[PDB]
Amino acid sequence: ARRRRAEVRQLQPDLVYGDVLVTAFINKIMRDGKKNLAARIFYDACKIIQEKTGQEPLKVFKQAVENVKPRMEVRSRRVGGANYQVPMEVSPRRQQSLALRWLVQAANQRPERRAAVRIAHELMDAAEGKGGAVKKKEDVERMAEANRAYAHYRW
Amino acid sequence: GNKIHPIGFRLGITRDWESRWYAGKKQYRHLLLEDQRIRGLLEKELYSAGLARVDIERAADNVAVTVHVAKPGVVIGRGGERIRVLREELAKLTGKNVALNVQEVQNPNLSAPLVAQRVAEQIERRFAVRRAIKQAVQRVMESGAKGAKVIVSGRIGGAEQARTEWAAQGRVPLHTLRANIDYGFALARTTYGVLGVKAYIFLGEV
Amino acid sequence: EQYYGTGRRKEAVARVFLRPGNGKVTVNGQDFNEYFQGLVRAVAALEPLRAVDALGRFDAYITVRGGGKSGQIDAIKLGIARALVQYNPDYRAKLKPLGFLTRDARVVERKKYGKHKARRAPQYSKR
Amino acid sequence: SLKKGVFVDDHLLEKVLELNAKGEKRLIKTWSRRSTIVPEMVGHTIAVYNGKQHVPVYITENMVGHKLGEFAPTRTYR
Amino acid sequence: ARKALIEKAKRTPKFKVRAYTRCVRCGRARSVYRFFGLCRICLRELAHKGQLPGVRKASW
Amino acid sequence: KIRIKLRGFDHKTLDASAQKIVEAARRSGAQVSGPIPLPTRVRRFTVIRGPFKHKDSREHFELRTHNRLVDIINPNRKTIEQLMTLDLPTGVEIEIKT
Amino acid sequence: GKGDRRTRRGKIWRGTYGKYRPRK
RNA sequence: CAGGCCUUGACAUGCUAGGGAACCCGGGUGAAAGCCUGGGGUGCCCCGCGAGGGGAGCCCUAGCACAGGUGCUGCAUGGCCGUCGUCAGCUCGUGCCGUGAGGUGUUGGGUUAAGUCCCGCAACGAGCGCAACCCCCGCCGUUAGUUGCCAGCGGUUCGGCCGGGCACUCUAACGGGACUGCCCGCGAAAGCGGGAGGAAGGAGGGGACGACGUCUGGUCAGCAUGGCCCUUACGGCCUGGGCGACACACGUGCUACAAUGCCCACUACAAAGCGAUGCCACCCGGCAACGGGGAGCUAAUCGCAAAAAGGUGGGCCCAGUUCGGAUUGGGGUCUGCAACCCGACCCCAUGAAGCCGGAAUCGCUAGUAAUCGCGGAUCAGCCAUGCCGCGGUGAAUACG
RNA sequence: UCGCGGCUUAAUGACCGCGACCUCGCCCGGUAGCCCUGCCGGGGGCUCACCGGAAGCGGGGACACA
Ligand SMILES: [Mg+2]
Ligand SMILES: [Mg+2]
Ligand SMILES: [Mg+2]
Ligand SMILES: [Mg+2]
Ligand SMILES: [Mg+2]
Ligand SMILES: [Mg+2]
Ligand SMILES: [Mg+2]
Ligand SMILES: [Mg+2]
Ligand SMILES: [Mg+2]
Ligand SMILES: [Mg+2]
Ligand SMILES: [Mg+2]
Ligand SMILES: [Mg+2]
Ligand SMILES: [Mg+2]
Ligand SMILES: [Mg+2]
Ligand SMILES: [Mg+2]
Ligand SMILES: [Mg+2]
Ligand SMILES: [Mg+2]
Ligand SMILES: [Mg+2]
Ligand SMILES: [Mg+2]
Ligand SMILES: [Mg+2]
Ligand SMILES: [Mg+2]
Ligand SMILES: [Mg+2]
Ligand SMILES: [Mg+2]
Ligand SMILES: [Mg+2]
Ligand SMILES: [Mg+2]
Ligand SMILES: [Mg+2]
Ligand SMILES: [Mg+2]
Ligand SMILES: [Mg+2]
Ligand SMILES: [Mg+2]
Ligand SMILES: [Mg+2]
Ligand SMILES: [Mg+2]
Ligand SMILES: [Zn+2]
Repeated sequence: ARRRRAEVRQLQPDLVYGDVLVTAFINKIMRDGKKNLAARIFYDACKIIQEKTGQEPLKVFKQAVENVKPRMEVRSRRVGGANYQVPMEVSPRRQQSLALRWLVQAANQRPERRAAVRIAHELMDAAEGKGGAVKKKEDVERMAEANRAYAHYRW
Repeated sequence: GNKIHPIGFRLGITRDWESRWYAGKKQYRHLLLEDQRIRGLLEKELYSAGLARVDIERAADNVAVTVHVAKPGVVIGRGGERIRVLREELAKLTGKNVALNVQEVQNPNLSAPLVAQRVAEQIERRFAVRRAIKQAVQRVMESGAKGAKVIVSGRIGGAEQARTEWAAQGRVPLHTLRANIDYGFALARTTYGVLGVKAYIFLGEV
Repeated sequence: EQYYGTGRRKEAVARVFLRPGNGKVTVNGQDFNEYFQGLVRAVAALEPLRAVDALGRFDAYITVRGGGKSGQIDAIKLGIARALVQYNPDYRAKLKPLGFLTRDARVVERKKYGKHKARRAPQYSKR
Repeated sequence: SLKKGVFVDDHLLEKVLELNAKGEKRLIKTWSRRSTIVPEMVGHTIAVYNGKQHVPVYITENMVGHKLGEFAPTRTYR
Repeated sequence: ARKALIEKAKRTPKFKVRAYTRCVRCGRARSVYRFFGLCRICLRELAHKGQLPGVRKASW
Repeated sequence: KIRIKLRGFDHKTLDASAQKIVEAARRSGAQVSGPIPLPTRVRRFTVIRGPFKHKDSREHFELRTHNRLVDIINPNRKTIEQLMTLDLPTGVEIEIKT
Repeated sequence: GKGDRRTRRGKIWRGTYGKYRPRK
């Protein structure tokens, strides 16, 4: 949008947890209008969580989102001559989107073959610190903060 | 690629269908054939009387062919015999009881299908074109109407480049549904081509 | 007797009849979770009664109709609320922090010529 | 397709049955390509019509359950 | 070739597959409607004039 | 019992042709059911608007057959007197059937 | 998928009926 | 396009005129058209028990004007439309200024979707635009109930099927409702930021709507039409072919490349529709397409009809595979006189390319994208994956 | 509806003053259809839709159920 503020679509609260992070994760899992299969995948994923680790069905996921949550992310700005790749800090209302989208991409590329166990082995390794999603976070926080030299463009 | 037809834009509201009858899929095409052929008889052969519209109805085998004429003196006849022969003509192409009700207009300049025909008669009578336009709008305003606009399309004045001339006095609110802008269109079939006279007459609103 | 309510959403309609009843609900001569059998968002329909916190008093016979499953579920989500509002002054001012009485008339919007799904324009040559 | 008909013509059938009268000539100029090769009535070369001219297909027993229009190919560049 | 074909649409003493319907006011052989019998162009210029009962500009 | 069925196009003449009939069969004897407006039948059809090369951005029209029925419940000769004789629609097909 | 003519969804896409998509 | 043919002709008449006058039945040649050809032979105008004769529709022959042209020209045109663009503009009357073209109004700051409005102003107003009046979709009400629901004793083919009946959902008319309406903050005012109530918010969401005109835009091939050209052919009829060809290139889509996936079974859940020479329920037969009976429907009453995705629990197990379904062979069913060029399906073989795609590029800001089916149109069948609609599930993001 | 003067106008207006009038009856005459005991032909009903002759016309411009 260009004119107005373009306020965000208010989500739903989830059913079994009553949380708002989990519904955005349902949405990022959801492929081609299939939410009844996507949230099904997530609840099988927390079932695999309760099977493997003696933790809450939500705590490992929320801590995975926090431990994949970026702060400094790099955005391109053409400033004449060579388009610089300026770092900037991120609003948490975009950090949540970047975090959940990275979780879904790394979980779908993750070399397990079944739906909810990919997310299981991804949320375990992201809450630990050794997953593909937190690898991508460290990748972008090493693109920025080493690309800090052009940070004087706040735009 | 603009300006949709201001009868059919109104048509649901503020304006009647000019032919109103009914039947389903069985006899709609078959009614429409005779409903077009009656008009092809009339509009070709009643033009001297200057017919505006042919309101065609049928409840059950009672074809009301009520026409709207400025001067019924050559669509009725002296005491009435052209009406008789025209009803025996209307019996020839549909066998039904073709009750032909000629009905005169209340001012023959507030009716756009006859103002546009009058401009077409002027063009085919080789008159001055924009003089005819700025005269026809002025005759409409002296008859008394809220606003007029006579668009006359190309090949105008015997030329080769084909510009479109037009003139207005008053307001012609086309985009307003409640406006009741009557609309008339008439070809002009002179030597230098087809001059397409249009005329909008903004009657009383609402 | 009947704590009746209407309900409709997305061309899925609902006639809810809240009973004075112990603990269950039903739908259209079928069981509730044998109508909505195995939807992860099935029990998002009953979310009025779990938030007017009056769930431990009401049965709900329901004739729900039309649309699809999760459209009928939101029809019920409106229906329970608009039903128990009706015999009540103070089960009313609860849903404005919940949204639970608004038809939410986001309907499947009308397909436009040239496009395919009322917004999806065709692909573009530009060449 | 077409299990309820012999789908042969009222003039090609007459001509091949009249030309099978104890053995006869060979010229039969047809225009109707649609008719089949008349089964158990093979042998006489038929001049089928792809449009430009009449191609004289000599019909054989390996081509019996086909149509006559297969043997008037209608285009160049095979 | 259209004054031939607007009468070839009338006459059929041959096979009954060749009874393609042709338009009534004009002589168009495409988009002729199994309703009215006008083609799409004659349908548009009669529905806008108002010579078809019941027809109306649609918006649903 | 018996129904009379009113098809047609303009509802503004159809309701003034049907509520008249409800009033007439009321005035001509015993009671009769009101106008039951069973759903209209919309024949839609689309038209490429320009004559030649305008396939996108076309127009489409609709054709709304308005059906309305009235259930005559006690058909006396007094009812058929002011009903079957006094038939006045204007463009409305009335048909009387069991 | 759907261009196949010998399955359930491949027959429901073509619309017709068969051994793979029967009539009740 | 090829070939067979017909000539005032498929046609619109109108004239001179021996003839037949309304018209039916074939035979032969033939691919058909066409051409050649034989048997029945007209109420009426009529004077008629008369011979009959003038002579009225229609029809064939010899001619005539002419018909005909999908022949050319959309820079000769109408009509209609796409387009800039649903963009916020384009002007005029009068006054002023300027020798004049032309300003001014329409600038300025504010403001919105907007030339929308207000405050200042040589401007004061007005016209087409915008907005609104129209319709759908939203909520509520009145009327109305051969759709609809158990509230009712209660039958019970034990079924919305009825017996009781319309409560509702609905249907489609008529109404109401939303207007900054309220209140606060800012503001010169317009209005903006927020709140409350409401179903809804600040154009509630979508339609239809598209100004002065441009592109000498497109269409003489939808029609109408000026002009020129063909008039035993550029017209007309038919048979057959082509419009489908293919070395390649492009555009738009469809399916794919899979395990969130695929296959089989079973059970749900829509709106929009459309049907008397049609839709075909329900049987029987055939694995099946379909075939033979035949119910109902003149259709909120019967039918297409299955909904699909979903869900259920069984398979597959990361495999060019139970992914894929292109191809080719075979067996067939329907339509149609006719499926070979070239139809659709059915079945059985076949199982390829393709393992997410170069440089580039497109679509989308809410029921939208995405995915899923359904209907309709034209229509015998159908090229449909297209188009036009309908709903099911239903996102992410918009910092700027 | 048409002549002649003008209103009104640009030809021409819509409008006035007379005139060629008209049709409808108040003025007259005939024809012809039914409502029926099913099939026609002989008495009433009067309807001029149809048409000829009309003193002024009451009127409007060229029309019509019982
Ligand atoms: Mg550089
Ligand atoms: Mg966000
Ligand atoms: Mg000349
Ligand atoms: Mg959709
Ligand atoms: Mg066809
Ligand atoms: Mg497969
Ligand atoms: Mg079933
Ligand atoms: Mg001759
Ligand atoms: Mg030229
Ligand atoms: Mg043009
Ligand atoms: Mg100006
Ligand atoms: Mg001066
Ligand atoms: Mg304005
Ligand atoms: Mg709104
Ligand atoms: Mg050009
Ligand atoms: Mg021309
Ligand atoms: Mg051309
Ligand atoms: Mg034409
Ligand atoms: Mg030809
Ligand atoms: Mg083609
Ligand atoms: Mg594609
Ligand atoms: Mg599949
Ligand atoms: Mg249909
Ligand atoms: Mg059968
Ligand atoms: Mg129906
Ligand atoms: Mg229905
Ligand atoms: Mg095959
Ligand atoms: Mg790709
Ligand atoms: Mg690149
Ligand atoms: Mg469809
Ligand atoms: Mg096609
Ligand atoms: Zn047409």
